[PDB]
Amino acid sequence: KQQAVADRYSIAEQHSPLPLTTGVDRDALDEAQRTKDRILNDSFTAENLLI
Amino acid sequence: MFLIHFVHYKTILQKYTFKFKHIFLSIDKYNSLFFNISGILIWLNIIHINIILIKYSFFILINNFEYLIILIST
Repeated sequence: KQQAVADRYSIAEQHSPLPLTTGVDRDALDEAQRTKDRILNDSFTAENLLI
Repeated sequence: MFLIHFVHYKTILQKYTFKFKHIFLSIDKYNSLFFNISGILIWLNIIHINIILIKYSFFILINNFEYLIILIST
């Protein structure tokens, strides 16, 4: 209690609607899907190679 | 005509694995019990004895195919 400092934002957070929207763009989501795909693919490849 | 330029997504995910053994994994071989041979007797024209180790022999084989042979404690 003695040490806490409040920004205005952390106060607005409490009385306000909750966003259904993460800030993630169309293109950002494209790259997310591509990244996940690429990494998963290489990890499965690697594991099959150990087998 | 061309309206657009795009980057080609593909889903390469392998998520299923089907490996089938080739036939020759299950083919037979000839396996044998193996003990230390303590001695051997051969006879065809003339008898010959070889003794590697002298002990009381607990097992004895006789084999007739070309030459008569007797594998002692084999």
